[PDB]
Amino acid sequence: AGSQLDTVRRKENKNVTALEACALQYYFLILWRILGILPPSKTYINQLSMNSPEMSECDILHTLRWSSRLRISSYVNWIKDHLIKQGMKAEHASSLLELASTTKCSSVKYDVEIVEEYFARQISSFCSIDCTTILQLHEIPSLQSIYTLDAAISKVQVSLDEHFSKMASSEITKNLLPATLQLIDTYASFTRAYLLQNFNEEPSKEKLQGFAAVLAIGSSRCKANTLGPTLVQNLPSSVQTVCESWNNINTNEFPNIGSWRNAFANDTIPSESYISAVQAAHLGTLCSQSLPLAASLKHTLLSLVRLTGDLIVWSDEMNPPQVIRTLLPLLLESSTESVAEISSNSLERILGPAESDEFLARVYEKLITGCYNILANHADPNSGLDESILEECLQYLEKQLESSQARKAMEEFFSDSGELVQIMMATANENLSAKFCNRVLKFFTKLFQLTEKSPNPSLLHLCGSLAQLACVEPVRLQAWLTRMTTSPPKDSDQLDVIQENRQLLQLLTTYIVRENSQVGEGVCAVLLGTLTPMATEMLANG
Repeated sequence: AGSQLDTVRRKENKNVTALEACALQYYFLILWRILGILPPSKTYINQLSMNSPEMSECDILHTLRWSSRLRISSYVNWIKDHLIKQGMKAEHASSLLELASTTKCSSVKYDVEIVEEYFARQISSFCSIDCTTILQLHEIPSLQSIYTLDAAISKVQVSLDEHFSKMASSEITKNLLPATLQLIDTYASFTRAYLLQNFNEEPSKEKLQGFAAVLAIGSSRCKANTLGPTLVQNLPSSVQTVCESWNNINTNEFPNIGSWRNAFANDTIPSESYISAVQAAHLGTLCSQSLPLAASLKHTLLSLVRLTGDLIVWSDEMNPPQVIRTLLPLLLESSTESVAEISSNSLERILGPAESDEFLARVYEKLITGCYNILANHADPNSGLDESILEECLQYLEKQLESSQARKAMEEFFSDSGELVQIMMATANENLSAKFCNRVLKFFTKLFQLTEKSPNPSLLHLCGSLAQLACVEPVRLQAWLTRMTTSPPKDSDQLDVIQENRQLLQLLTTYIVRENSQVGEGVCAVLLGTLTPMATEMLANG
């Protein structure tokens, strides 16, 4: 009851009033007590023994509650005596209770599999969800699914901890890792969707994706990124304030690690009380009018990453690089910065120390990929990205050239995708400032010079990359050459900067024509031929 009210009022772009939020909390807290004091009925004990239905109609939690109860005999007794009163045959009762008890490791498995199936359900429901694309603010799940999934983790986790300490299963975690892994990435998109779409219009999906890419590149956790935070600040003050409000929100309301370990002031099974406190914190976020749904997503995602790290601890069947890929953006992003610390821990686990090459290798590679994405797929002003961002990382890109390790990482990506060419091809965009042209020219200038001052294969490979420039759109290349040479004082009041652009283009041509250059002869001719019409025009129009 009242589970889709938030989905509805948020669908109508309306904040659930405190009265309504409070009512939802009041209602859930009451029915939860009632379900708890009322003895489990025969049909439902049979279900706990059969479970043919997927319990889609809000029965997943109740089940865990009663299983935890049954684990304890007092409850076994209480429930079995109620079944005798209920009118169920006494021996039937005994058998059911024994079957529901799943004594031995079967109890741990019973828990594992139920949470596994809830995971599966959630994943499948996510089929409409796009992992690498911006999700509509309606694709975000209701707090119901958020807290239910959060409660599901709150259980598998504790149960497995217990099992492992007792052991002091591999296949049990072998199935949990993949299921959890997908959810994290999916909920990561939900956190972004809740933050991105929240941007105040006073925003175009083009602008929305621009802001998304910028805040992703932005990383303020673990290693001190000197580019992501800068671009995050560069974001419009409005967008910047939205991001600040998102980060201001925390998961402190929800009980943290160790609370159930402290028995949560609860006898028998304290995990049930921990899950109840988690639901109470979810309802408290609902009362708050500040990003309530994802405040819960922020916690659910944290719990998911915690469970993921737990699973990584054991071999399972996890694919090390794949798990690294999932935790990589989680660390390098402002929307999922909540788990950025836990993702860094996961990387220390699989990549190694935060100063280990692998770790740094992934960090910087992803960083370049993002910068590049902003340089080529966010150059258009429609992305709503100020020119400051592109030029800011353009300097960081040169900084990476200086770092031999980062230079090699950039070299591999740039040489394989001809990204260097794309940078000049992007420069063709007339919307980009003449300063962008100037900046681009230095970058390549310093690529060629650094090669001359200190020759190495990475630099040889970027010149092999510029050989791909030989094969570019002739019109686009000319359009780019035109922007570089033609000096209109109407738009470019800084003709001196236009002249610096001309000089740096001359320098790059001289570098490519050098015998030891790896750009090859084809590129030189390509440029030469394209300039011929330009020259002719400089004589035709005088």
